[PDB]
Amino acid sequence: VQLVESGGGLVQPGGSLRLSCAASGFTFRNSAMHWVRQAPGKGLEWVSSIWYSGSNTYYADSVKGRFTISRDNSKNTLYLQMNSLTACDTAVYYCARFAGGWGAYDVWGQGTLVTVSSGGGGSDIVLTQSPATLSLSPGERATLSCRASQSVSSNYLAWYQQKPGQAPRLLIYDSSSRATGVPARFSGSGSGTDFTLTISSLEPEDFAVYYCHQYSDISPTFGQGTKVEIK
Amino acid sequence: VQLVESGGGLVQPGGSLRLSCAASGFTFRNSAMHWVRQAPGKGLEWVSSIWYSGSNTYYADSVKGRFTISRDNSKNTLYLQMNSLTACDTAVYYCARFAGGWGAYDVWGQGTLVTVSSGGGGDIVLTQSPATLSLSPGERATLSCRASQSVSSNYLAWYQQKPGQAPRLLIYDSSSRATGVPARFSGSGSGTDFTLTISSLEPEDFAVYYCHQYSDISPTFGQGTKVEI
Repeated sequence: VQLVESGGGLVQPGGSLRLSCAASGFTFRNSAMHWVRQAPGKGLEWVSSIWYSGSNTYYADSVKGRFTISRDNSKNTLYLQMNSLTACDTAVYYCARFAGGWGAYDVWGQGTLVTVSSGGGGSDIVLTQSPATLSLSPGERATLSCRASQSVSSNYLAWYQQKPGQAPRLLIYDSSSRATGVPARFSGSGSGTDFTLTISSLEPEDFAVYYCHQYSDISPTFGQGTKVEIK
Repeated sequence: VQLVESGGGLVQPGGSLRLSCAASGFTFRNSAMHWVRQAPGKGLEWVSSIWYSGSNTYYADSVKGRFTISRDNSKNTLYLQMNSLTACDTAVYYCARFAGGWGAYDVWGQGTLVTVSSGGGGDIVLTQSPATLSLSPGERATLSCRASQSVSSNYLAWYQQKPGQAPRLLIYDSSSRATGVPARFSGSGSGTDFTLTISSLEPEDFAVYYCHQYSDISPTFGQGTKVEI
């Protein structure tokens, strides 16, 4: 009693793959068959199901409208056609027989890794911001930090303010240049991998989420933000 | 000097939307124009860029091959064609002028929310606890799975997953111990509250354990409990 899985691999975004699952040791034509996936370091996630007949296909929202489940009962084979692949599809995909009240997922394929990426073997510049949250009162000085995983060419680092429900607003660019109209209490500094945004004296309108942003290469990245809230 | 955005909204998985961004107050035809997005509760993420004829358009892997950035310079308008949309595209999308060393993103559109979902206004959420268990051999492990709604027919299963292997069925129908599973594993519970007990732990029991409800047409899993020896 087994499910012999095949397919998968590393594919460019937008691409297509077909997974296969050849069944033996049970009455395939009498069995509902499902796909389940598991993103790296994450939990099991249902993907798709098909009735013994080939009718009544169902799909999780993560794949609906892009993936197609099908079966060939005369070949005891289940398929998952994956189209328009995107980075968030990256995961180990398992086929499974669904026995319902007579066994849940009682037969599993061994799984195959699908990775959707156009990336080289290197890594992007990761920006870490500290602290995650600042509880301050108006009048106090706030010092925000942005730490880059590697050096930032030309000091191409910018800071943005974002209030709830509003677009980001440029504060500082080139690590230290104040954007037009920005009050003088906003000052940025640093070079290389360590950068700092300073608000000399907080006003009530300064409470917001602040983002750092590096634009030194073709893969611009952002920090995850620092929230300045009233204490 | 402004960017006036349009489009967005709620769309079914696999569908398509076009966003647009109409610029005024600067020589748009020569500008480098980007799209940037923000998932709900998350941070900013660059999406796509386009600049003069003679340079490449660029896309992040999150959208490459599905989305198309374009411009109609005679209309001073930037576009984002979003095809085969998926749940992980849900986000507020901003257009922005990129000025590089002269200002990074110095002009932003006001943003528009794109939500990709087939759901109604209500899914059974399974919450496992503890997240982590550290025990020694011979001890007994008690694992818990709480459901946000009653699990019809007690159609609840438990799986064992060892590192790098496929899940293994332990328990189904809340208490049925699967063929070949040792009697020290036992499932109990009913309705919204289920328990997995593991007696006389072995080193081989080191694994992650997931619960699973299959009481409806939208099966869901718990996030798992890791038990180490």
